Amino acid sequence: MAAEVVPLPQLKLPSGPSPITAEQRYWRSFKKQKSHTSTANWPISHISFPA
Amino acid sequence: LTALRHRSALREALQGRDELSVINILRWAGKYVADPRYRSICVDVAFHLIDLYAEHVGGSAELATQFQQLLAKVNREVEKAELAIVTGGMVESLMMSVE
Amino acid sequence: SWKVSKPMGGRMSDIDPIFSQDERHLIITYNTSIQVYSTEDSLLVRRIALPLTPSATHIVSSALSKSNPDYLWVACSDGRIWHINWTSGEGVDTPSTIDTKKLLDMAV
Amino acid sequence: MDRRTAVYEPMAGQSGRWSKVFHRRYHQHDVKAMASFEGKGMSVVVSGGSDASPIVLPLRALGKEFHRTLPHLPQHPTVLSAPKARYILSWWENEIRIWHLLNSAQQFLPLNL
Amino acid sequence: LGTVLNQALRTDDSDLLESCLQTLIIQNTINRMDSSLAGTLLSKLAARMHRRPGRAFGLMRWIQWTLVAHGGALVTQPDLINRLTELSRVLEERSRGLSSLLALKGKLDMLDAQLKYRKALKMAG
Amino acid sequence: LGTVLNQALRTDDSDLLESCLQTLIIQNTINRMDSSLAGTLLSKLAARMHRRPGRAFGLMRWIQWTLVAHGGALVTQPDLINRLTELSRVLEERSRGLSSLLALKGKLDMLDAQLKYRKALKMAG
Amino acid sequence: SWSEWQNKAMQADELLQNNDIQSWEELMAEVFKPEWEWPSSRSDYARVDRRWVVYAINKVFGWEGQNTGRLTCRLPESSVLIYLVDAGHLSTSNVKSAFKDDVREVDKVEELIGEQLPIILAEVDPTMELLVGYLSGTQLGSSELVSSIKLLLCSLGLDEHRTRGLGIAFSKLAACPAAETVKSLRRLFKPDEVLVLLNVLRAELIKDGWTTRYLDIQLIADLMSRCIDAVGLSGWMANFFSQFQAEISVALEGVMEAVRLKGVIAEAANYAKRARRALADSAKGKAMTVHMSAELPLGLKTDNKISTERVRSGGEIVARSSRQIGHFISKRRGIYSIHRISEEMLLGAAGPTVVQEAR
Amino acid sequence: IISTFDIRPIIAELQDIDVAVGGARGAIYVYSNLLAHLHTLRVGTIQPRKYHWHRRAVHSVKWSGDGNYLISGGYETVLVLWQLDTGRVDFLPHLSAAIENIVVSPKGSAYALHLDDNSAMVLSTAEMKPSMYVSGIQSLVLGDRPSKDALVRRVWRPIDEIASPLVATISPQNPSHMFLCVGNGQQATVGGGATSTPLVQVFDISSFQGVAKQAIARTNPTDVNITSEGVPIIEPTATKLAFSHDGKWLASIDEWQPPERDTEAYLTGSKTQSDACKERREIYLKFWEVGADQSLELVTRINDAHYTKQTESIFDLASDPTSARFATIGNDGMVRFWSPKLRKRDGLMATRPDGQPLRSWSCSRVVPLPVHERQPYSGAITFSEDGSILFAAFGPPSGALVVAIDTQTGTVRDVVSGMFKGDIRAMKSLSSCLIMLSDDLVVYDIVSDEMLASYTLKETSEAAKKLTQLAVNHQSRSFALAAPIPKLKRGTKSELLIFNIEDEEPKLVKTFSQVIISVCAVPSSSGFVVVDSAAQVWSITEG
RNA sequence: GGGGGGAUGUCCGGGUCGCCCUGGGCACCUCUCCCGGCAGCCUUCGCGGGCAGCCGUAGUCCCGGUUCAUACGUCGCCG
Repeated sequence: MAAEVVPLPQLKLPSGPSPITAEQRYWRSFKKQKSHTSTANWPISHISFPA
Repeated sequence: LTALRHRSALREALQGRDELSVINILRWAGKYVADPRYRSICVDVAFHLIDLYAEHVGGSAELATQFQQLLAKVNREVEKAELAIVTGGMVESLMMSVE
Repeated sequence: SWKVSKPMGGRMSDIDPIFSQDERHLIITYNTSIQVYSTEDSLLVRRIALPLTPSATHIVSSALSKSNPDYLWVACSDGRIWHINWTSGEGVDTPSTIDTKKLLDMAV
Repeated sequence: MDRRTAVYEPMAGQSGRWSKVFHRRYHQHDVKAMASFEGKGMSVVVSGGSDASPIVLPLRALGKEFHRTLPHLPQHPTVLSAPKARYILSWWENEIRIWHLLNSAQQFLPLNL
Repeated sequence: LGTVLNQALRTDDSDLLESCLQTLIIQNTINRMDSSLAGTLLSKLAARMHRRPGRAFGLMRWIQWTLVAHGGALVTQPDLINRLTELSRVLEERSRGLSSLLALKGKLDMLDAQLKYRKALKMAG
Repeated sequence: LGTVLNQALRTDDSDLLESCLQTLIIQNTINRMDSSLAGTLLSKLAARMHRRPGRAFGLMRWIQWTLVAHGGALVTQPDLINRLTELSRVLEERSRGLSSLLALKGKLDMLDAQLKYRKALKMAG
Repeated sequence: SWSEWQNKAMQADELLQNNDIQSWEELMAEVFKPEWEWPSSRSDYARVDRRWVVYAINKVFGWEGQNTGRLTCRLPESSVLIYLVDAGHLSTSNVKSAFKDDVREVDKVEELIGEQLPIILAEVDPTMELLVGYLSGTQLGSSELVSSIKLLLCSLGLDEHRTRGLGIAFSKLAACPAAETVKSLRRLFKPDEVLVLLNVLRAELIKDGWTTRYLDIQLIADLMSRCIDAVGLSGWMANFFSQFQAEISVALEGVMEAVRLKGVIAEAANYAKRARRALADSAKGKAMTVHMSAELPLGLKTDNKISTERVRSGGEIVARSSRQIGHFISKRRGIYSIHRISEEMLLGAAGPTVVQEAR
Repeated sequence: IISTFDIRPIIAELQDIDVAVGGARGAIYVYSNLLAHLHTLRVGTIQPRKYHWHRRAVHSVKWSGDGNYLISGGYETVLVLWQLDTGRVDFLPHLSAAIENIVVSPKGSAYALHLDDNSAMVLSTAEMKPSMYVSGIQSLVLGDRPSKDALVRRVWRPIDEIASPLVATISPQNPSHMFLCVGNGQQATVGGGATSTPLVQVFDISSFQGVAKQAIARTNPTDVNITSEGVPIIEPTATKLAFSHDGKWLASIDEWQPPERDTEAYLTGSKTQSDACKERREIYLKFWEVGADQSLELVTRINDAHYTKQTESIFDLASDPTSARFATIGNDGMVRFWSPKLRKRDGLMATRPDGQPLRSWSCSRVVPLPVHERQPYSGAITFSEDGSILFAAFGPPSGALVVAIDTQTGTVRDVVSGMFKGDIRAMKSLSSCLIMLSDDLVVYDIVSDEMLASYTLKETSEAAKKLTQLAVNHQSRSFALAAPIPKLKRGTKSELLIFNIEDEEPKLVKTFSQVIISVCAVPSSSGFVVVDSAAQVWSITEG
């Protein structure tokens, strides 16, 4: 049963009482940014989409 | 590093170093003495460095700076170690008033 | 009222765990235990215990018989020799004393 | 080139299967050349390398007799001095170097050497 | 900056917190702040503490003055010892190396000295 | 004060030692002092250390600078490790209480705070 | 042996109802192995059995069932009692086993025991040397301890046993843990009594002299800390406390610099020791490198003598050669030196005198 | 020195032989043409070929198959195939322990490996998957043949020694299965002087065969066994280990430290090397969920389960027989109660890909313990049989004391002292009585508040004191002890004693041919099972 | 290391003044036995025991100033 060569795994260091959870990772993962400006800097009333 | 302490070899890994290498290792250890997640290994390898290369510091002043700069950060690390336990009592000692 | 099971298990000795003829059986020597496994299933077919009872006596040497197969010679620290036949348990109760000072090694 | 010497004898029996009886690390740097000689009660091989040290090996007494390192230094001593002038000197390829000692020993009988 | 802290804490801002924490008036703000927001402040400051261990010099003085002013505010809403729980866990972290950190300090304040001294030889020579 | 120390140490004075030790120039004197007298100085300063444990603030800085300047002078005359022996024995003494002295420190820096704080209520009230 | 001891207990009950305390006390002396001479030894007492201890303490002490009873001395003048003092059986578990019946309904039992008992010992012994003996011998809880040191404050706030008892109680309450101490103090103390002992412990620190100058700890640490917290905020409704923490800061910083110099001198001392060794072998002629000048070499390294043994592959050990030793000696020779040979060495008598350059 | 040898014949006659010797120096010499070197006063030169691989002791060199190949098995866990026609060497490198014995099959087709940790696997040649496996109890053994490598005075010298009971348990919800701590192998474990058992095998009692294997501490089977100085590397060892009440959780705890012969440069003042490694210990508590295929999966490591200004060495752990609750006592003075909650940061539930939530344990309750010091303690703990109350022998030398604490609340119910003549060793609970061993042995009932049984043991050495141990059955209310009979060596006899609760008489007296290492209790049935150092096991049962 | 001795070189009272000595300082060589490790041989199954043992320090004819290290099985892209 020739036990396979594995590299030494890295650690799991102890994590303090504020890690970025999976969800906060998700909403950071909405990654790419683009700032389309309106006509003449009108404030933007309302956006939406169908279903 | 923690494996190279698990197996006792950190001596042998360290002893074959030259000046520039020693400087880089020194600046690293100085960079990470602060984080208590691994201060144990930081201070141990610094111990081996001092034990193993403190002879030629009269020859080379540049590492003497980093030697000082090593000392220099640590000088500010006992204070953080104390200033914690200064407040360290405070937080524990409110806990005995609440009952 | 209470009762003690017979000692079982065992440490494999450092003596050659002999193959059989036709390779189908592996015959191993534990201390106080000689047992034969079938190779294919990796499974016991016989466990032949060997009662030792003299503080530290140990199984010294053992081998198949080179004249006829299916025979095992085994000899302890003191000179007590068994000539058993595997597939079977015939010969456990019938050793033979060699009258040594101290029995150190043997082969057939 | 791995500063190593190895030693070969036939595997007896079937034909020409040679064998590596053993090896050793002899020199300090690698063994650049070696040549054999055997006769008049003498059976040696000389390995001269880059570490400037010719070593003689006993050819027919190998594993049975100690090797010998020669000195790398020339047999003529190549050092001279003017004791009246207290001037020590030596030479190689084209440069002749001279030092002065300027002082006794009993005067020092540390920081001033 | 008291209302600034109040706003920033209750809205759970990041960079407003950074702006007011870059910098007496500190004490005045901690006098004039609130209670429940101060506990949440405590929580995220132990968070910053755990995240980068660089400067203690302002922020410890900060939490000092929190326990000064609204120390008993955690006595008032004492279900959040679980906030207070990790600080114990947090401040026991920074005590770790101190169990032998001085054993560094001296041999280094040793080589300090002659390096000061052979330097103090140097302009003299 | 270098010759003053030299004289006082080799004559084993008491009050001359007191006069020069009541008080930079300190460093200059330790540059310009001797070796064997400095070891004897070390001995009686560990003596004063053991006799009254009141101020450390000058005299530690003193022996600091001794080991600065003529540190290797004890390397030069290294039969007097028995002088150096007791200092170990002396400085292990003042480490004693530190094994739990901080356990005092916090609960006392605790009652510090509200006493500062209820005082910091007091002119406000 | 149970029947035997039960009959012995019956006989001692008979001695009690005959009120034959002297013969009964002699029976106790025989069990413990009137004159009643003592061994001058708290530790060297012979071992006895818990059954006789528990019967003894049941005989000696009393209880009052009114939903909260009270231990009382049934025999206040008893060498058997003072033997229980010096032999340290006076434990809450002992007296609990003694009064398992009447107290099985009572609660807070350790607290009432530890607040009742040392007061009873105190009124028994106003000279309280029995009190300091009980303190020194018995395993003590914090309730007993706070009530005892309270008794000492009443005694003070021929004159040395009391101070001795202060120090011993201080050490023991130092050994105690935080929460139990603090809650007991807050139960049984009043803030002014706490102020008194603050002055006591302040006086102890400044009397040890941590501020009163040179040419002019941990125990009390855990104590003083735990007590002032044990009072806590509701009690203190100034300058005293500020000057207090002033000298406290002086104290701790003296400690800090003390740690600094302990470090540097332990370095220097070990270096000095290895240096003395090195100069010894250099004078012997083992021809290592020693430092000459009045200044510390930066690398405090004392080049050790060569061990006569070597660690080959794989993990084995053999002897060094003379030859390889001479090889390492050649290594340790510096760049330049003088090697004076004497006529006695030429005669085969003495050894050489060598001076190497300062490397 | 000749560690072993194997012959090969040269052929209806025998024309010559070539015989191979293997030596603990780390060498393998082969002799080539023996019969005609020796048959013919004077003979010619002879000279073995030297084939050198291992650093440690070759355990067994055998000629191969044809006689083309020379195979070898060593300490360093690696079976070498010397090519012998070229110069080359091709080899099977990773075995679980020392290769202790090999033999070559009748045809060249199979190898047999007696792996030094008491197993055997049959290989086919050049396919190198083990076609056959048989393992043993893997425990620590007073081995009869002393060593192969201890012939030449190695730096750390091998001594066949035992320094601890063999840490083990029986599984509720599978009484045929026993878990027990093990190292790489016996010899590699005991080497380095200290115990190095970072491993578990699970073993069957009914059919004494191996079942399975897994790791606990960090293991590097893929690695050099030896640090370059020449020393076997110590590997973290789990002191205590116990099973959950339902059969679902498994808490190990491991301690490790550097070696004193490494530390060597951490000495500052009075710092000594024992002091320094004692400072730099690591103590991990490892929480395990049980896979019913006899697998172990982590849920939670705790890095500093008992903290004071240094990490506190942990004395013992215990399992609430009623509910999933584990219990710890250590060097700080505090007992910690651990309970499984759910990893749920702010209401959302973190789940494994199937959707199953990552449960995690946590210190549910924290209790300090009353200390009573007259003028280096220890600890032992046990639940009641009915649970709800935990009994803690806290252990300063002879003055020490037990405390009983409720579980629903952290208040101390009871405290009892004076019940130990020395350093406490261990303590268990029957239905009413606490059995405890220090130097003395005492059954004490608490509801009666009365000592029932008292036995002084005959004076032995400290190793024997360390090796005694006890266990109770919980089905039939009966307990038992185990002790060697008086430096420890090979032939050492032990006695065990079966004691019922209500009487003083030992219900079964029996010594054994060797020193019994460990006693465990079947939960389902009555009786005990004992493990004995000469690595054999047997059960004991009433009726 | 200790306990001790014999001998080397040394100052301070010194002594008729010399051999040195006592009183203080001593560092060394030599002898002594108890410390630590090593090895052999007889003993006994083992445990142990006995026997005469070396070494704890330095420089060689040459010269151990050596010997010695962990497989293949399959690579790459992106998620």
